[PDB]
Amino acid sequence: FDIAHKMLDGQIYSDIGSRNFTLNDKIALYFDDFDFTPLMIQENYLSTRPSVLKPGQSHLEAVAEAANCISLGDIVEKKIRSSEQLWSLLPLHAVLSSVYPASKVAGHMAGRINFTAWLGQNSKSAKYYRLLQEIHYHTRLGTSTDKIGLRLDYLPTFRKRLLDPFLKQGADAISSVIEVMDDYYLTKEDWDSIMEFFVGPDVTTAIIKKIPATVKSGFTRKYNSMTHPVAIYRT
Amino acid sequence: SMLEAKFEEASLFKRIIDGFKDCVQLVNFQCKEDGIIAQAVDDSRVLLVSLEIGVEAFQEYRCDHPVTLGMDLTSLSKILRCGNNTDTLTLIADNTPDSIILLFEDTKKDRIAEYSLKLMDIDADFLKIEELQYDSTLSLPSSEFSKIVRDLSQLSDSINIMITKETIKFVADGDIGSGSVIIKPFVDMEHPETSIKLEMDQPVDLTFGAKYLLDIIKGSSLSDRVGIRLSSEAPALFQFDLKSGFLQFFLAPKFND
Amino acid sequence: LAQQPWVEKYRPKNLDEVTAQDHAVTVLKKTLKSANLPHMLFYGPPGTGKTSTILALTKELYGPDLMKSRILELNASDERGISIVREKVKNFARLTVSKPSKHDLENYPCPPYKIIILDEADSMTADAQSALRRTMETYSGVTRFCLICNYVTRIIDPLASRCSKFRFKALDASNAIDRLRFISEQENVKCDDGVLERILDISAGDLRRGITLLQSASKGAQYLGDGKNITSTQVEELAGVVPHDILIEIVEKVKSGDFDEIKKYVNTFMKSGWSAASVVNQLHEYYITNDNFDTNFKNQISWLLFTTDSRLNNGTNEHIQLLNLLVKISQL
Amino acid sequence: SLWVDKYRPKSLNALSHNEELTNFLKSLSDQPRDLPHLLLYGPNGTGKKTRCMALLESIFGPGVYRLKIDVRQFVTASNRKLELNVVSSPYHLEITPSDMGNNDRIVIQELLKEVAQMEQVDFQDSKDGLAHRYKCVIINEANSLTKDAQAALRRTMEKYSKNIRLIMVCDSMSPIIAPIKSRCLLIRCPAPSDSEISTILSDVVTNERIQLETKDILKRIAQASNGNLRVSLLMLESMALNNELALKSSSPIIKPDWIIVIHKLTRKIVKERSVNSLIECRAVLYDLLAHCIPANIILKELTFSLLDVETLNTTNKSSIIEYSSVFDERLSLGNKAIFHLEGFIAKVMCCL
Amino acid sequence: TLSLQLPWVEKYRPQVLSDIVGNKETIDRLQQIAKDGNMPHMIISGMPGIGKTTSVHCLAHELLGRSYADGVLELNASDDRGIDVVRNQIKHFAQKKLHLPPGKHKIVILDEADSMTAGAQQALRRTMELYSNSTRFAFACNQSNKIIEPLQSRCAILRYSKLSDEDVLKRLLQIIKLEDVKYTNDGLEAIIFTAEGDMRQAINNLQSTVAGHGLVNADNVFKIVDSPHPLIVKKMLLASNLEDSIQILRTDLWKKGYSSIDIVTTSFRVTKNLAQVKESVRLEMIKEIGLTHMRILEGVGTYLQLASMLAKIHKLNN
Amino acid sequence: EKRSKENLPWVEKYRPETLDEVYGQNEVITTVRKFVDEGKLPHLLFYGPPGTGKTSTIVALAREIYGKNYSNMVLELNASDDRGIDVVRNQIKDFASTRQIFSKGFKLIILDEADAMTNAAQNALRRVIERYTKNTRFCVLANYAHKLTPALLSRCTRFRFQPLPQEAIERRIANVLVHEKLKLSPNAEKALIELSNGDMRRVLNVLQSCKATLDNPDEDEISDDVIYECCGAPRPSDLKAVLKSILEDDWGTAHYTLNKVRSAKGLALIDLIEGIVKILEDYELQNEETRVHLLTKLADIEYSISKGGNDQIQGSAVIGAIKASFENET
DNA sequence: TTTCGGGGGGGCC
DNA sequence: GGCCCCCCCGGC
Ligand SMILES: Nc1ncnc2c1ncn2[C@@H]1O[C@H](COP(=O)(O)OP(=O)(O)OP(O)(O)=S)[C@@H](O)[C@H]1O
Ligand SMILES: Nc1ncnc2c1ncn2[C@@H]1O[C@H](COP(=O)(O)OP(=O)(O)OP(O)(O)=S)[C@@H](O)[C@H]1O
Ligand SMILES: Nc1ncnc2c1ncn2[C@@H]1O[C@H](COP(=O)(O)OP(=O)(O)OP(O)(O)=S)[C@@H](O)[C@H]1O
Ligand SMILES: Nc1nc2c(ncn2[C@@H]2O[C@H](COP(=O)(O)OP(=O)(O)O)[C@@H](O)[C@H]2O)c(=O)[nH]1
Ligand SMILES: [Mg+2]
Ligand SMILES: [Mg+2]
Ligand SMILES: [Mg+2]
Repeated sequence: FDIAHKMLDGQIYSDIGSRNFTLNDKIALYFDDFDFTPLMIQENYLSTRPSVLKPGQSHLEAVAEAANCISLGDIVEKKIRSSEQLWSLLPLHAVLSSVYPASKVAGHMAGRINFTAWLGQNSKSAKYYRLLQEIHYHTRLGTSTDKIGLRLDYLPTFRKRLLDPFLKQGADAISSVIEVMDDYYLTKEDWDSIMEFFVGPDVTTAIIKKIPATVKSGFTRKYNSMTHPVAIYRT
Repeated sequence: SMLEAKFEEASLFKRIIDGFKDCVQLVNFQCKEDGIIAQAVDDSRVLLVSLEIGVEAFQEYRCDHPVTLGMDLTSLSKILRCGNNTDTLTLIADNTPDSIILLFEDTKKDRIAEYSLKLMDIDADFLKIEELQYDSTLSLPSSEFSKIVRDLSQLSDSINIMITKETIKFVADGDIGSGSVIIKPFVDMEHPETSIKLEMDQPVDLTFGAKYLLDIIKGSSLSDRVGIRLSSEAPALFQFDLKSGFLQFFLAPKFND
Repeated sequence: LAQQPWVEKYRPKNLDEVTAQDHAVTVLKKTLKSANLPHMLFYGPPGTGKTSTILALTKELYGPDLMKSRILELNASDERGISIVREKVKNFARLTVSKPSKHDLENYPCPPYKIIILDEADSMTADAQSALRRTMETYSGVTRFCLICNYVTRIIDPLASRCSKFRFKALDASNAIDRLRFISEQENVKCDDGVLERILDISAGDLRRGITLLQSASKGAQYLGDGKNITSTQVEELAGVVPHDILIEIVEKVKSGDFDEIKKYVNTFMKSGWSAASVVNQLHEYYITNDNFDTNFKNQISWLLFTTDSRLNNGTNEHIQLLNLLVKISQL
Repeated sequence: SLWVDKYRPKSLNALSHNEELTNFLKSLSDQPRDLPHLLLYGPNGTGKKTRCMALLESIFGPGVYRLKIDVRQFVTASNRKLELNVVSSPYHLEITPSDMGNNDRIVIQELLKEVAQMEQVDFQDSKDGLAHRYKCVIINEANSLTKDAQAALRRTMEKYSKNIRLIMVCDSMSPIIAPIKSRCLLIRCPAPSDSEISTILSDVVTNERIQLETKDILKRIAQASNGNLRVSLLMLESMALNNELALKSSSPIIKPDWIIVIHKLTRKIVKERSVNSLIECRAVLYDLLAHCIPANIILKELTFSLLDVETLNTTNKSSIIEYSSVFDERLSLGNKAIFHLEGFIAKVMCCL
Repeated sequence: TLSLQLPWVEKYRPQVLSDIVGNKETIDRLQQIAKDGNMPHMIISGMPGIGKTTSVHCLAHELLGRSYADGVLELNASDDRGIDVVRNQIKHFAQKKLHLPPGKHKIVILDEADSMTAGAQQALRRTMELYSNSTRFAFACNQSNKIIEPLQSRCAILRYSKLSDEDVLKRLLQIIKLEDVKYTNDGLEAIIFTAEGDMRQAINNLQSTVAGHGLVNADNVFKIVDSPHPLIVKKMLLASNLEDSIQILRTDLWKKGYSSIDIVTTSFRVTKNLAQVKESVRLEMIKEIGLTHMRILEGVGTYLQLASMLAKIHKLNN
Repeated sequence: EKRSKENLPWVEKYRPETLDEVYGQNEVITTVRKFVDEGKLPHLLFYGPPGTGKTSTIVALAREIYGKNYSNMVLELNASDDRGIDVVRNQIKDFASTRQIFSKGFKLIILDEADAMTNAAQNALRRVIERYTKNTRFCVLANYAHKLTPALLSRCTRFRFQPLPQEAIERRIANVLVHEKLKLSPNAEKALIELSNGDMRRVLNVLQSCKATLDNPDEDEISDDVIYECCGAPRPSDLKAVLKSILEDDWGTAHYTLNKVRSAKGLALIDLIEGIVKILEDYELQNEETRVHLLTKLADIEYSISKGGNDQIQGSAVIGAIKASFENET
């Protein structure tokens, strides 16, 4: 947080400030925490009122230039963490990921400095990708597609076949739904995972909560009262 | 074959190799009509090992022309472990060989195990570093030397040997403290195997690394006595005599400063 | 044999079966008598006969039996880290050469050294390459190294300095027609005049691709059961070359200059599966070799095509790149 | 079972579009003993995997369709344990190494080399008990393989061709390196035409007994799929379910949620151009990426939706397509896709 | 022919604190501490070839007199200094009993303490405190930031400055007087110019001269010594025209044998610290230099790439 | 080795054995000879580009100091041997702190290719070097000076190995020709020196390939043509013709000329680009932007070529870039 | 978070 | 004593 506050300050980037706080000092400030400075800069470079705008330039144009340099720094980072271990490029990354964009949007923070949100989002993405892989390999035998094709095309129709019936015919849907699951070696956990993927106008959280408790209890009882096949043995 | 040398019991060669496998990596054998002489230098160029197995140690030994064999002691030990400790061992080689053949034969049954070890292009000379006139030459049981080395090495990583008139002193100066062991020549007619002999020309004082002495003492399992020859400006000689040959460790003393 | 692809079945068995690499095969043959083979670094584009050349050299040097005891071949499928380089390669290079038999010495030259072939060496890390520098020089009297690569820039400068360089030229209709004609004759493939030349031109330096295309055409002709000569139209169809009608339609749409029409046409075109590289190559051929355009237009289109090809070489989306290139050309 | 999978053809004679490709595959299967390595490339959802399975069924017996899933274990240099789900049949094997990301290389060095370097026991249709045939390995999403993973295939194909034959399937050939493309027979798989899609949908409807007011319905569904047959079948099933197994002239075309989200994002970008708008766009992008929506798909759909706006001029469209090309290249060379997507959106906002 | 002469760097290594040149205030403080005693825990920081190890050794020797061999425990990067070593050997040394003059204590010298791991530094914390009445610690490092904050809190900071030209000239003149070495003023000026405040390099070059050619003059020094290539890179990057920059790059760097990677790294470092150019221009130049550096790392390291980098830099600086 | 030295490659067959056989480094050789002739041997560092004679020089110096048995009196380590922190702390320390086994004298440690060593090992080497300087001397050899730590450089006396001069290369070629019974034309020698770029390894390899190329080396003379076919390099006439066509002909003529020139001998585009760059760097361009555009575009094309791509498109890009850049001349 | 390689420090044996 | 495993940096 302190690094982000200091590096997103317009004073140091002015002629006098640059004379006192030099570029070497900025690179050292980056190196103080080289694993979190780029993420903090990327997170907090859109929430400032700049004081370094060039004559005729707007805030949006400076933001775009900073984003372009952030993308270039991301490419350099990918090169550093590779099969070649090109750590000698760490200083260049310092200029491409943190220093240059801040110098382009340096000013006064317009709000509270926020912690980087990329780590939680990445963890969520990894969890959802693992769930998608589980569903894909639980339904590979009956489907002709990849995981991406399964997510983008198959899952909506599976929702129409699996969740809509419960909302229309009440408990009577259970049997039918079970059949569909049996046709694709699907389990209750897979059912929930599939229901947890949709976004936008097709979010099922509220609808699923609105389902009657008795209907869900009967569905669970029917599922646990039968014998189901297994797609993969000893997962 | 060009070279055929039979060991009655494979344990003999296994023990001889076991005496210096922990201090060198690559060995060079050079077989002649008068036995097998081998040399090995350590990675630090501080210790040299010279073995001179004679022809009297083999059931039969035949060698037409001198033959050189560069080998790695790790692979040799690995293969020798394969053979049992109750079988005859034939070393076989041909003209300018590309491999050395170890043949384990068990006369009890009709089982024959042949192992071919690929040789290495090790080109080096021996230089016969056996400086003519040393300054002091002592001989004492290997057990006492091993005990002294093991006791003193626990104090310091360096051990100093002083040879004075009728006095041999081993000194170690470590962190927790220091330790000195003094032994004077003595003879027992009842049991001469335990006697200590010293022939002295000029006083000697030489320092050595404890690791190298700890490696060297492993040869006590081959001989009941050890001969230590010391001379200033020359490496120290530690000789263990065998049934027909011997094993010599030449250890360079540390610089004084 | 009859159960093997033609590319492997017509792999040069000896150094006399290499078609258009005489500038290096000559010195390689001379080494068979001189017995002073230097460290070699083969580099060139795909399908020029580098692996075949080294394998044939090994055939002619040691023979079928002594080969396995004198050759150490490692490729990208094998782990070649710094530890592997410092242990396995070093140990093999330190060994004495295997003993030749009386037959081997009576028939084959049997040079007094072994060979280590690091195929696809461009996939090795810089540290692993540096680990080989002194190994190559110290044991040059018992071992020789052959580094085979496609991108010579990926080999560190010291290694390239230590190795004698051999460039394998691209194989075209002027220097590889004889081998393709021989393969067709042995396989009894009846083709119209200029079909083999068209195949070699489409291959663009890759004789393996040409042989595969010839095999595909032969299979099609055999399955057709008409006893008719293979034509260039079928060869182009099997090679994924865009028909000239589609190309003239594309250039006409570009000449129109309307963004929406160009976008619609590209959307329809992308549904046929044509590769963007072929489209770019054919557009370059059509534009650069046309007298209807001025010098400035060609100057700009050359750079535009170069940029598009470089971007496509990085595994980018073909639809977006093709649309961008066509729009930019239309605005020239 | 969905209609998309319940009516998939299982033989080369059951294919119903691109008859020229069917004839080419039949010619290839006529003498399969010398079949070279194959690389099938074309648009998504056209039927490439179906054609590969049909070719395998033509080469071997109908038994290629008895698939079983097994788990293979791998160990990295750091001792980390990895698992790969392999689909196998008595005649062929299937792998998707990209599932392990940068570790896919290990597969090409451990699994494939294990299959090709050893013979296989075949106690059916054989007298001695040893297979007298080559093993066919199918690599799916071959365009997703790392460059070193692809390089690991070269000598494997060039050395053990007598025992292993590879049929790779990809959507684009640009990611494939030149040596691999040179080592394979390239097969282009054109997308089905609108008439063929309409015929397939009509057959499906007749089999399922779905009432249709007019056949033009199936035409519109064909146009909305942009040549994707899988999407066409799934959309037909969804519309039939949402219209009580009866499609009328007024039945809307159902689009998936992510497309609607991307269209809303495009509308927002067009309407508002500021840094606050960019912050909300970042939020939407994070939401899209967290739900297994690939970044490249997002970029392509966003670019085309922006270019399909009836308010922008030619200059705006040219700038948008140029930025899309540049940032697609950036994505291909980068790791954090959110950075490149945000940069592209910011540039588009600036140009507009 | 097999006997070696002691280098002047070791033959004239200062043995008393009065012979250390530069950092007059700190040396005076050390001398007064030696005169009185009660040495505190200290950390001496600086850059290579300034006299940190010499200062610590001289202080310890003068403080402990004949008891140097029993009251000084010296450990450097060539010795094992892990957590176990700190927890056993150093602890035992600190707990050791030894008789010393009234105001003297045992000394634990840790040369190049920066390389020490965090665990060992943490373990040293309470050891430096429980036994401060008999043992004191003197760390010597190049980068003070590598020493953890708790350790810095317990010690006195002694940051050394680079030796000025006057001090280097004084010590060099003393050495010349002792060795009776013929010299010229320009030769000494060139030696100082190449030294860059490093006394070790100055003495080494002075020995190489005389040993190589004899009389010390600019000609011989520059015959054996090379002007620091960073200055050449700075001149290349500050040329008014592209022609001059390319001429410098070719004649002075490429034809002299300098590698492309070295040239690009030096250009990056020099551009970082060009206080006479605006920050934005420097950042653009650094972006271009980074592009060229990545290209060179990929394997394409050629004169053409460096020429293109210079052309782009001149494009920016216009 | 195996058999006589005639089975070795020329790069290894002609390796300098003494210090008077090293050419092109007169200053360094004289300085080191004077140092060894008076016992004033400091910690040496040899910084230089590939194939300049650093390893040969240090081995010759070791042979001069010790003799034929130098291999038994020095500790030589390189990138092929592990040189971690443990190695420095045990093996190097033991070697430096111990007397010679075979014969008296000081200890020499040659860390060849030290630029590959890690920072930790170099840092550990500092006090090892500084403490045993009384009886041990360290020699370091490097091609990249940025990998060496500042302290290690401070502790070493630097010697720069320049790219080999023209005169030294000619003298070595004369010796090789005399020993091999070969004849070389003056233009052949000119081409060999030009393509060598100051590396003797390239000279020896190309000369061996030229000898192999000749059908009857006994009385055949090596000409520039032999070099050009052996190396596959473009002829100067070809480069001049291509540049002339690019500069004063239309696009069709330039394309035809480039294609014909390249297909005559199967020349590579990269060599042509290097040749044209060398030719143009001697031109007197009126406008600086012309040179700027030429350099930038040709560097971009070279980088693109380094990763494959389409050869025809790359050649057309070269032609168009040259034409556009020269348009600025006016 | 994170793709090798090197070093340390502990746990089985 | 030796493997075997896990954790942690990497620019100047
Ligand atoms: N000079 C050639 N002469 C005859 N056939 C060739 C020649 N070059 C390539 N081929 C043919 O193409 C096939 C493959 O040749 P390769 O030796 O594998 O080419 P390559 O250059 O080593 O491949 P790369 O660079 O690793 S992609 C051979 O089996 C031959 O059938
Ligand atoms: N102030 C000085 N006065 C006289 N000689 C000096 C001085 N500083 C360094 N030297 C000389 O350079 C040699 C080495 O000095 P050192 O004390 O080793 O430098 P250092 O700063 O401790 O090295 P580092 O920081 O571990 S790289 C000394 O033996 C002296 O001969
Ligand atoms: N000055 C030279 N005089 C004669 N031959 C040389 C000279 N320099 C290099 N060579 C020749 O090139 C071969 C290799 O020389 P090296 O000593 O290995 O060069 P190097 O600079 O040490 O290589 P690097 O920097 O580790 S890539 C020698 O066998 C010589 O035949
Ligand atoms: N009736 C019919 N359906 C096909 C045909 N080819 C593909 N399909 C259908 O289209 C769906 C998608 O095909 P698929 O091979 O998985 O697409 P791809 O792998 O992305 O190329 C499949 O579920 C098939 O049912 C065909 O020739 N005839
Ligand atoms: Mg190959
Ligand atoms: Mg110091
Ligand atoms: Mg060298």
